[PDB]
Amino acid sequence: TLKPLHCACMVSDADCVELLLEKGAEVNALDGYNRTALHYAAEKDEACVEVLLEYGANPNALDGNRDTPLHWAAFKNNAECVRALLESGASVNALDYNNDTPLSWAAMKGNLESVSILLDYGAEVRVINLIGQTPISRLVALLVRGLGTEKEDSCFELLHRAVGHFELRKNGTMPREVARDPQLCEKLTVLCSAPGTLKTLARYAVRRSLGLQYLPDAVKGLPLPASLKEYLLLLE
Amino acid sequence: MDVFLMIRRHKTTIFTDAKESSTVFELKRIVEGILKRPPDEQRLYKDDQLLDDGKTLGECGFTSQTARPQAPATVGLAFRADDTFEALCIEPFSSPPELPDVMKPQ
Amino acid sequence: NAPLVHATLETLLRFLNWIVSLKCLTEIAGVSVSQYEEQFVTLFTLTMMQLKQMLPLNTNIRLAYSNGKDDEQNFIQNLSLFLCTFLKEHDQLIEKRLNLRETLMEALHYMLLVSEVEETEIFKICLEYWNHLAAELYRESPRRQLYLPMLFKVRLLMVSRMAKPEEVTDSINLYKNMRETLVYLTHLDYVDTERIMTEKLHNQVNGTEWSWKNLNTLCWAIGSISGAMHEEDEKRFLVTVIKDLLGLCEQKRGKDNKAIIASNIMYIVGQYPRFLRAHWKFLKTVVNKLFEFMHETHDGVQDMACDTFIKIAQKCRRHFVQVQVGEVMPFIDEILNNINTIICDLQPQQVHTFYEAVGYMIGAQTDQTVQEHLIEKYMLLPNQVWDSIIQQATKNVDILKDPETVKQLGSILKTNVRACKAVGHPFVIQLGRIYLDMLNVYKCLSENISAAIQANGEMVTKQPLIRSMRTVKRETLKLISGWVSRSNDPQMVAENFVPPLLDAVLIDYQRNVPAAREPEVLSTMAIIVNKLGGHITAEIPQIFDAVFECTLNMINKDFEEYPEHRTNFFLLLQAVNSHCFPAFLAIPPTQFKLVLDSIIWAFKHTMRNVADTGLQILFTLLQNVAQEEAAAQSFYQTYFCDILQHIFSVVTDTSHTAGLTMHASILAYMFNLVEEGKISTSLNPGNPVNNQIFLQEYVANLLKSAFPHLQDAQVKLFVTGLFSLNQDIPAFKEHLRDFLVQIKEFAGEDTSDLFLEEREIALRQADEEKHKRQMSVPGIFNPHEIPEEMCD
Amino acid sequence: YVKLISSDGHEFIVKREHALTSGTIKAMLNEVNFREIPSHVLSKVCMYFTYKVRYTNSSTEIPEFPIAPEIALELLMAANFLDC
Ligand SMILES: *[C@@H](CC(=O)OC(C)C)n1cnc(-c2cc(OC)cc(C(F)(F)F)c2)n1
Repeated sequence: TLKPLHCACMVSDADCVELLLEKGAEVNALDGYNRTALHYAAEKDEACVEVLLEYGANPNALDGNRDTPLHWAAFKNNAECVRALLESGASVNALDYNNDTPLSWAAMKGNLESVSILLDYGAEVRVINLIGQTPISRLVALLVRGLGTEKEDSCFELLHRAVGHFELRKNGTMPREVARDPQLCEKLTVLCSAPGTLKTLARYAVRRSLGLQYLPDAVKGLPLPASLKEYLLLLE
Repeated sequence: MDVFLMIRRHKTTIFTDAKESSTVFELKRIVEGILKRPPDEQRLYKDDQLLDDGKTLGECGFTSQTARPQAPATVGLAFRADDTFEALCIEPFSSPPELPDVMKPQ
Repeated sequence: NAPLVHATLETLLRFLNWIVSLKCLTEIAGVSVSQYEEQFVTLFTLTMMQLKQMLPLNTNIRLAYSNGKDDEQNFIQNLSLFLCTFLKEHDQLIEKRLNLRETLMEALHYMLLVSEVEETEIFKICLEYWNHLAAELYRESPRRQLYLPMLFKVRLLMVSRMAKPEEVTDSINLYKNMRETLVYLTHLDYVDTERIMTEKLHNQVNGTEWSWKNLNTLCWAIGSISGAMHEEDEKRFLVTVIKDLLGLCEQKRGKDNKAIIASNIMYIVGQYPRFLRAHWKFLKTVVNKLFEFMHETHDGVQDMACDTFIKIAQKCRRHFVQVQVGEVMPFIDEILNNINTIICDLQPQQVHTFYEAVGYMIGAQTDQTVQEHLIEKYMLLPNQVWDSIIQQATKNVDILKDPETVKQLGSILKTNVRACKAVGHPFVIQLGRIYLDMLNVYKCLSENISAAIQANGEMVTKQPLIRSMRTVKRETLKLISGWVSRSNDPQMVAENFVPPLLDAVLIDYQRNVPAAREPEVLSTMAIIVNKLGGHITAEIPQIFDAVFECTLNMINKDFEEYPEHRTNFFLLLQAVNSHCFPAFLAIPPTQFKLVLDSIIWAFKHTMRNVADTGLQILFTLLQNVAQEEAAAQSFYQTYFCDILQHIFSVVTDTSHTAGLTMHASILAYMFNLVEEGKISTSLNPGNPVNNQIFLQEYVANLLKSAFPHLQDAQVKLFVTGLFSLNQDIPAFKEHLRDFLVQIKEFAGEDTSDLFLEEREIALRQADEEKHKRQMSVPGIFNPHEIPEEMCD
Repeated sequence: YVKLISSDGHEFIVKREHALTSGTIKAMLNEVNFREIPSHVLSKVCMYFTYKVRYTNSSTEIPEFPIAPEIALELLMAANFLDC
């Protein structure tokens, strides 16, 4: 149900895929599962991803459910693969059939490196999928599950700084699973109640205006003090 | 319920609050409190339209939705001098600088 | 000719044991002889070379076997048998021959591919070989360098083909071998196996290979490895697996897909008690999710939820009673608060399971008053329902004839029984709360069933109402027995519970029809006497008067009528003879004679267990009677000769080889007892005579009657040797065995049955050694079977 | 009532408590003068102070602050100078 390129990426051997594409293999040919060799490369190895992209592969190749390779790279937490894809011209706001942008998946799993790399390229934290789970909502659910370590806490900090302001309450009530963790419920209530500092709002507006660019390079062109540049890049 | 305004004249601006049921007279009295110029010497202008003191603010072109704090409804103010009302001289704020190229929409 | 050649080959195969081609080679390696090393090396090389000539490794032999006829299928089967046997016996020979490393590589490559075949025989043989290899390599700590590059495929096959665990016969053995091999292999390399499970789980998430069977086998492989890794690696791996499975649950749609995923996760979390213990918040979330599940409509998910709740409660009892970090009240109090809603929509067995879990949870409350209030709240609903039933009965006794009421009472008492099993002695408060009414309802139900039997007969015992009431009485007796067995206050039990219990039970047991007598009465009396060693000594005579007289006749005639009644009666008699022997003397001598007759019958017929218990009771009785001089002389002069002759009679037949050691023991004891003059009277009441010489002549006469063909001198010397060795049990047994062997040789009969008794014990010790050997390596035994709770 | 002056000539008068939201204003604080803040940025800042006091410790949904892209940079610089 899969062509040799698919198996070569499964074994995650960059050399084999390179020598196979050197003779003119159809890189973008789809297999039985509606996957592309880029999808397999973007789940295992960055070197294979680069080799595959070297031959005009579609970094937006849609799978059976329109899960672009970036989605799988983010979900698997392959930070290097995600960077290689995005730098190569991937759609950092690509939506699958459930409107799950790659940032939504990364936050859902809670990993941090991929979330940071995405936000560096201008991922929109305010994205809402069809069901209605923002990246922050999924990360907060994960934290409530008790699996959240300091890594997940830092990822939540990054998301909260980037989003500018987030309100998890349903009308006047927090989600049930949150309500059963009194200290975390208190923290979320205090975070949500505050309107938010003017500086964070301005930073979010500037980021949105700069969106869809390698933000550090873009902000380097701005005339602000380096402190405010670091602030814009979510270093404070 | 709550209405957030912005009284302006020349280069002077005032931020305040009021209620829809409130009449123009109390807004004039606040103008007094900040500026100390008798009410009979003060006339309020909305977008180049005269306002009556007895007329309620609510029935005027102001509503809670229309006058949210993040976007208050500007109100013109003029000082009566030497037994006559001055022209509605409102000084617009300085124009923002040109948008930098990197931030320009694509 | 060809047929004669084939017949000769078959004859060689038959004779090779004591002195189809692969079969001849298969048994060659079974000699287990260290000599001829170069030969054994040579045979392997030529066989595999010819095999490769007629069957290259590149062939997909799985498909060939699938399509191959019987002739070739047997060829591959015997090939696998030979390779596995020789390697298990001679892999060490080949491996050191680095000059033939390619031979080992080809042999193991053949080994890997044959296991792909799904037929049970070939796969079982391959699994046995792989388990042996895993055990061997783990024994090093050198040798793993030879197979390490190929061990990965072994892990993939093992996880791929994992069998069904008994928590979700041939199946049990297969599962045990699978688990042992898997735990060994992970102990060899943690990183690679963790990576393999993660990759397969991702591929399940990836959309590829989503078949439910693949998910279930992967989850079984993950769960069965519980405890094989260090703590921190377990944290990381289990966190990743939980994340991925939760992601799957959202991704997949359809209750059919949802339900299967739920069972997998509940199984995984059911294992790994350590991780769930360390992460309090995750444990709370898990318990809340299970409580949500119990309202699920699909039966499998609900039952698995209750089972996993049991598993969690057993291994995390303390955490639910202590006040945890970030909490106000202990979680046990919260659970007890919301008990009404959680259990709703659970079947009665599920309710019993849930209450057993809660009881396990309440058993960690060390503080007395806290546990008092926890138990008082815990039994609030069962106790209030019971009180409602009791009040309704008080209004009118007829409410005990309602099938609904009887079923409800049975359910309540089953809940109480499970609660008592979980809690223990502190349960006395609830038992003290419902005890009086419990016995009153016992009496009423017993009277009603007696009336029904009288009006109808013994056939009505099949009616649903009658069997339900018998269930109620069985549950009452089971509850009392469990509590007393778990009790710790002999005086309190002897004072409060015993009198009403005896009043309600004993007379009814005696009076009822034989078909309507519950052996649970005998079990409970045995339990209470066994616990209260002496305090029951006052009431023993009425127990034996009411129970022993009727029960004895009910059992002796037919050996297959009431299997349980006989066992419970023998347990009762053993317990009384062990802990209240002075009671017997107070009993009228007719009852003692009846007891002796029953014991004599016990070891006469050929049932192994009954013979063993009878012999043990007789030996203990002989030991104990020696301490009561007043009746010791009478008992000797009365029964000593009778018992002694019966012991020879059963021994002479040699029908009980297992008990022959006990026979020799009791014979030596009796010979010593008579030898030292403790008898204090002549063995012949009508005339004085040397007791020892009388014994010698009596045993000679008995042996002559048993073996008339024997001569006087042989019997005389045999008894002289046997009587002398009465002071040494091993020598007595050896002399008796030698005499019996000589008798069999004279009769020309086999004596192997005598030796079976020794080798059965030998293999029992071997099995114990194997068991303890497994315990050395963590993870071979699942967490919920090891007796290690760690009080945390 | 606090009195605020922009870099260019513009007098913004806000209620005493509202101006106290800024840490820099409170530390400085009758008349507060600024050498760098342009008039439009200062009007935006006053809007922010009114919004912040109005919606502090709120329970309902919090409307988002409307910032035009062109003034976003200048507004950020002004807020950084202040302590809000
Ligand atoms: C997804 C939804 C679900 O429960 O579906 C069933 C069919 C009602 N799903 C499946 N399993 C879980 C789940 C999640 C957990 O989060 C901590 C814990 C469990 C548990 F059973 F193992 F405790 C299960 N969610």
